[PDB]
Amino acid sequence: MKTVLAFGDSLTWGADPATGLRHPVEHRWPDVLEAELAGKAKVHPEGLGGRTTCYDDHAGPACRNGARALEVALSCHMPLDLVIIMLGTNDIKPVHGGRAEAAVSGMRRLAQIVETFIYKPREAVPKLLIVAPPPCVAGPGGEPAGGRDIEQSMRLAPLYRKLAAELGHHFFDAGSVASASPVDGVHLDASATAAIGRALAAPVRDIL
Amino acid sequence: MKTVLAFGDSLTWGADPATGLRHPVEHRWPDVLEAELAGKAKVHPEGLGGRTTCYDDHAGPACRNGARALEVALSCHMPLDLVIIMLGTNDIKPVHGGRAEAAVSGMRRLAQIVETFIYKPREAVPKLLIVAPPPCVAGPGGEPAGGRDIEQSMRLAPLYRKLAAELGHHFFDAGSVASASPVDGVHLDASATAAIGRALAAPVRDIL
Amino acid sequence: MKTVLAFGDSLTWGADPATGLRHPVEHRWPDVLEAELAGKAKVHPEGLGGRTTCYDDHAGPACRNGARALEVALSCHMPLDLVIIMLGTNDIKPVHGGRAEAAVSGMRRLAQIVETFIYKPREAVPKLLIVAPPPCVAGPGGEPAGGRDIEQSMRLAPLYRKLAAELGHHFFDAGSVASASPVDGVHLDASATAAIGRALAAPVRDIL
Amino acid sequence: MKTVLAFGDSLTWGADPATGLRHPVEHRWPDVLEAELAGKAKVHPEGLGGRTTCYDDHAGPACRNGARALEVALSCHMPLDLVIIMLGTNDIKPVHGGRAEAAVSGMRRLAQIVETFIYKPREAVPKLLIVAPPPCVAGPGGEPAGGRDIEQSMRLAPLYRKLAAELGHHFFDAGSVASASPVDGVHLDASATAAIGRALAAPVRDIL
Amino acid sequence: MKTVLAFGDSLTWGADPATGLRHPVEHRWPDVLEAELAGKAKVHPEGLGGRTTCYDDHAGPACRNGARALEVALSCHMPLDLVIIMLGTNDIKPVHGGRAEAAVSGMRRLAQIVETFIYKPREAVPKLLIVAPPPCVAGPGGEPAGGRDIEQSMRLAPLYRKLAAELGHHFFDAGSVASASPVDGVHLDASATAAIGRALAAPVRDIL
Amino acid sequence: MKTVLAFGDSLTWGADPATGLRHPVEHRWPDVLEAELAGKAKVHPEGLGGRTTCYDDHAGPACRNGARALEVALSCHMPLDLVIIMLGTNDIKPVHGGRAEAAVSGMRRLAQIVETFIYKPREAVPKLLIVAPPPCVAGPGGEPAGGRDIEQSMRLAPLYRKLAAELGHHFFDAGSVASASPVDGVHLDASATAAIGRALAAPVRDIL
Ligand SMILES: [Cl-]
Ligand SMILES: [Cl-]
Ligand SMILES: [Cl-]
Ligand SMILES: [Cl-]
Ligand SMILES: [Cl-]
Ligand SMILES: [Cl-]
Ligand SMILES: [Cl-]
Ligand SMILES: [Cl-]
Ligand SMILES: [Cl-]
Ligand SMILES: [Cl-]
Ligand SMILES: [Cl-]
Ligand SMILES: [Cl-]
Ligand SMILES: [Cl-]
Ligand SMILES: [Cl-]
Ligand SMILES: [Cl-]
Ligand SMILES: [Cl-]
Ligand SMILES: [Cl-]
Ligand SMILES: [Cl-]
Ligand SMILES: [Cl-]
Ligand SMILES: [Cl-]
Ligand SMILES: [Cl-]
Ligand SMILES: [Cl-]
Ligand SMILES: [Cl-]
Ligand SMILES: [Cl-]
Ligand SMILES: [Cl-]
Ligand SMILES: [Cl-]
Ligand SMILES: [Cl-]
Ligand SMILES: [Cl-]
Ligand SMILES: [Cl-]
Ligand SMILES: [Cl-]
Ligand SMILES: [Cl-]
Ligand SMILES: [Cl-]
Ligand SMILES: [Cl-]
Ligand SMILES: [Cl-]
Ligand SMILES: [Cl-]
Ligand SMILES: [Cl-]
Ligand SMILES: [Cl-]
Ligand SMILES: [Cl-]
Ligand SMILES: [Cl-]
Ligand SMILES: [Cl-]
Ligand SMILES: [Cl-]
Ligand SMILES: [Cl-]
Ligand SMILES: [Cl-]
Ligand SMILES: [Cl-]
Ligand SMILES: [Zn+2]
Ligand SMILES: [Zn+2]
Repeated sequence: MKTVLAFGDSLTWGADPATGLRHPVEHRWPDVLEAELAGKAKVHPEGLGGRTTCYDDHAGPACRNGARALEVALSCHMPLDLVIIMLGTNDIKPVHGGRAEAAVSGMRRLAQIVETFIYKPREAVPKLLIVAPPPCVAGPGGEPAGGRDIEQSMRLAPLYRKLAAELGHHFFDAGSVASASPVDGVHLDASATAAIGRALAAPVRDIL
Repeated sequence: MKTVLAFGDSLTWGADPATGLRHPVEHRWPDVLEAELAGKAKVHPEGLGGRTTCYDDHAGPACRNGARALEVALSCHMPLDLVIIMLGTNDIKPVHGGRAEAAVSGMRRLAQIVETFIYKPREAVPKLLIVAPPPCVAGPGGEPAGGRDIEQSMRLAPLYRKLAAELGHHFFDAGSVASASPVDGVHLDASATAAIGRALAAPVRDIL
Repeated sequence: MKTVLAFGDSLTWGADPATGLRHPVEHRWPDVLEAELAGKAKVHPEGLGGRTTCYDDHAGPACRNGARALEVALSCHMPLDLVIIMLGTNDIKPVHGGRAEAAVSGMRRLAQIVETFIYKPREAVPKLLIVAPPPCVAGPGGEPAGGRDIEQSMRLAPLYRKLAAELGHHFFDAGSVASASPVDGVHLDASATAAIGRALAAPVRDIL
Repeated sequence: MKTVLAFGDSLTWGADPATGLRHPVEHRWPDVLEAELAGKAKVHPEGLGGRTTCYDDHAGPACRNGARALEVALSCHMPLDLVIIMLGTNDIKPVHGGRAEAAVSGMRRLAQIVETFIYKPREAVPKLLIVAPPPCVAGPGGEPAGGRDIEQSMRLAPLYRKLAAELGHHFFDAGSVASASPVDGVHLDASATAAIGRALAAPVRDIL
Repeated sequence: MKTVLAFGDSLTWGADPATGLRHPVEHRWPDVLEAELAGKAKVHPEGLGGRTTCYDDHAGPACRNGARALEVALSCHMPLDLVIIMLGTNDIKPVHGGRAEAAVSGMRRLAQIVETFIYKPREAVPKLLIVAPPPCVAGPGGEPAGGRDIEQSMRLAPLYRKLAAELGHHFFDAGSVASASPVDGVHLDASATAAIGRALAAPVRDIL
Repeated sequence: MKTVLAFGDSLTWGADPATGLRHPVEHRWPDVLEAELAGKAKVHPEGLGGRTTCYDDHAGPACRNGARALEVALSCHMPLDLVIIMLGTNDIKPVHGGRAEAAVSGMRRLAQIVETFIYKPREAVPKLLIVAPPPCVAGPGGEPAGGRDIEQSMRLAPLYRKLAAELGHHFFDAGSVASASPVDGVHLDASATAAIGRALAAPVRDIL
């Protein structure tokens, strides 16, 4: 069996837009992806609410710096055949600059980490699939939750695409199959979450 | 005798908008609060210039992360009957996002820290009073010192009020009794600082 | 299905004593434990080489502080029914003091973290099983690898037992079913590793 | 009126040897010192259980690095006439080397911090009194709690005295006043604690 | 012979605007400055791509916090006759607030660090030259690389000049010598870089 | 012209065992090495008092973690043909374990960092020379300064030699040409320091 790290934020954890509680496992994208691959791959879910690509954020009960946690994830789960990273939604929070630039820079740093990590064995370098999260939409007040800007979130797909092409990795736009909930303008309902896991099965087969 | 922690930033330290030097003790809000309580409470002042709710900031001579310092203050001064926190003014600096969202997320974290800290004895869980600082005002340039946004500072009161209600803690708006000085748009003169100490006496007495 | 976090160091990752490469998944204690529970529970493996209970160690490619990583693990995998922690082998390295005291202190800190974490939902507080790792034995040179002391490693079982009794959690001594390899005096061969996963099924059933 | 910072660990917080609960205020050394000074001085207590001179220690609920917390305490309480530091008891724990060298090196760093801090106003440089804590004694089992070495704890007085003379600051040996409790070999009962505050009045009065 | 520390970011390292590769040594400003000083001084280059004044930034392969690295550079190269700091270009990135206030606050902190550092010998306090980097210009797409704001970059000169006068140090506007390259709006070509080193000789000669 | 990084601690800075002040430039090993190479190499000295291989140590005025600083040195001075590292003397302080194991684990990490760093251009991967510092000697008390163990310092050469051979890098034992001074048991006098610079010329020439 191939092994896959599914690395992300609360969209990967599976936060309900209304309650903030976790979606049933049957609807979480990493579990869905694994079920879709039907015994080919084992998917290790590592979705942390508030996680950024590479920016400290102490507003939660656990460390939100994606790069530090990615290193731990790589060590815990190596050897890995594929790493999938869906991040950027928190990098466009005002505290982290409010713009897509910080998300693409951080994603480039995570790619370099995956590429150059000291794996056991050294030859076990995983492939990488960079996933753009679905863009934000108008929340109830007319804007997305957390002061995020819609137009900046919409820049993540083309910037991540261009980054993946530069670095020689794969890209998928989760916004092409799923939309943010209008309950908060940011998070995904169960249906949209499961549609991401289903949609990722195809590229994950091309890659593996 | 009740014990109270007064945890804040230079508004709590008592920074003179003019000199940047410290207000005399008689005009600092923690001391004024203690004097107004006429011997019923001991108030421990912990006001640090530049302190944020939960964001690292290395531009001063001392750690500005409110969450880390709060844990230290809770341990040094426990058992505490009440924690009063007045923070947010630095969270709206441009480097921390320039917006109120970061402040309220950080205040939620500080509230969680107060609730769940490992106290000696464990049952000594303090009550919590969340205080919105007075908003910034048009400074001598037409803008508050440090690039802070007046509009964003004015969102702290309503967002903190909702937060306090959600978590079942207490709220007071210091802007209801005091305004920032036009000298720099941010800090409080001696009578505005004393005004907060006096106004906090009523709710603190009710809470204790 | 119940959910279980399996939190540890390279003994939990499954390092081969000779090569340092990972044991086949069939022999890793978290996978074995899950297979033994036969659909009752899902076990999330989080075994990181070099991990300590609560001590920084920058000698590896990823963060080794168990407490910081435990917080991330709890957020990624909550709601959890049970956390199992097998740590201490690295806490008795000379750099961390060379003695069992540091391991028991750190384990107490991890227990407090599990108890008091801000879970979604708040009511989802997991049970805890504290696992003492098998003691070190004479490596090739007459002593265990890494300057570890045999007699100190042998203190982990009784100290962890007493800690678990104090805190009202469960305890298992992995040394009662598995022995360190003489190849390095510290790590576990595949057989000893799998015997730990098999042996844990019983207490894990009593607990769940 | 003069202001004094009383910076230490659980000996300064006032941990009861038997229970770990805080001594009553009238038996804590900072409070006793203030009462003896009879209105010459206000003393700000900053005693944190587990605090080291300058060493990270994550086994507690709050940061134990004395240097980082000292910077915070200076900023919160400046302008200060005098800083009193009683630390070293935790630096001789095995995790921090088990020896007195680390305590004296750390005290040097703390003295440097007090000397060179960016005070408001810049010329308000406090005087410094370096205090050797009372040496450990045999606890119930025959040695002090926490793996501490009696012989090493007895070196702090001579080493701190030489350090104080070298840097041109003041020294006081709290061990020449009171002794550690045999209840755990490390902490101070309420009358030993009060004795230290009383004995401190005279030299503090002279320094001020 | 005098010694000089040249502390900066990729403008000091010498990043070519088109390729990102290092300019040849004879076109790097520190080397050019040393050649012009004609044996009066040795200049130690410490230019790190991405370096901010005092802000953590984890998007690169090395620490970008200027304050922490400045302490290291002072210790490595002390005793120093003069410190030259050219920073600010990264502090105006959106992730760090997008504005000049953070650069000037950070420069103040760096100046404080140089003034108050524990030098060997203690009296070897270096002089300080604060350098405003050349302002950003429109890149190919119409604005500078990295989301930087031209208007904000133009504030560094007046703000640094006022800061330098306030603290009693020297100021030099590198922007009054050379301009950012329109290849990316931010970095300096080899002849602009050399021009800054040449222009620095005269004031450095006078300061020394 | 080749470029060489000379990365170390106060032995590399050139600490006078007597005064603690810096050796004249003519007697520092990096400068002596550069002079011996008679214009064929540029040697960048980066020696920091108290530096460890990879362990935080807050007892000085600057960060002592060798790994973090190495990343900074690699970025500031790349492209580099060769990195020379002489570290270990501080890793054997009691606070870091008092033993050679920590030093060799940290040297492995530093070697990994040199190998895998994101260089500009990526193909500019330096060669590596690992240098064992001269062992500690009986100081004026009969023991080396700082509680260091002579026996443990003597293990650095054989452990580093094996490490270098395993990783396919170069090794030199500075103890083969120099001894620590009996003045403090730890530091090197001016002729011992120069002796290392001269002896390193042969292998450095062969490596380049
Ligand atoms: Cl950050
Ligand atoms: Cl974080
Ligand atoms: Cl795994
Ligand atoms: Cl935000
Ligand atoms: Cl790939
Ligand atoms: Cl595109
Ligand atoms: Cl494809
Ligand atoms: Cl006050
Ligand atoms: Cl932060
Ligand atoms: Cl901070
Ligand atoms: Cl108190
Ligand atoms: Cl409350
Ligand atoms: Cl206004
Ligand atoms: Cl630690
Ligand atoms: Cl760590
Ligand atoms: Cl999970
Ligand atoms: Cl070790
Ligand atoms: Cl339990
Ligand atoms: Cl027992
Ligand atoms: Cl049982
Ligand atoms: Cl007290
Ligand atoms: Cl430390
Ligand atoms: Cl700490
Ligand atoms: Cl105060
Ligand atoms: Cl310990
Ligand atoms: Cl030490
Ligand atoms: Cl010392
Ligand atoms: Cl003094
Ligand atoms: Cl005085
Ligand atoms: Cl240069
Ligand atoms: Cl920061
Ligand atoms: Cl950084
Ligand atoms: Cl130098
Ligand atoms: Cl940015
Ligand atoms: Cl700012
Ligand atoms: Cl400023
Ligand atoms: Cl100057
Ligand atoms: Cl000069
Ligand atoms: Cl040199
Ligand atoms: Cl460390
Ligand atoms: Cl450090
Ligand atoms: Cl260079
Ligand atoms: Cl090599
Ligand atoms: Cl000897
Ligand atoms: Zn493909
Ligand atoms: Zn049971």
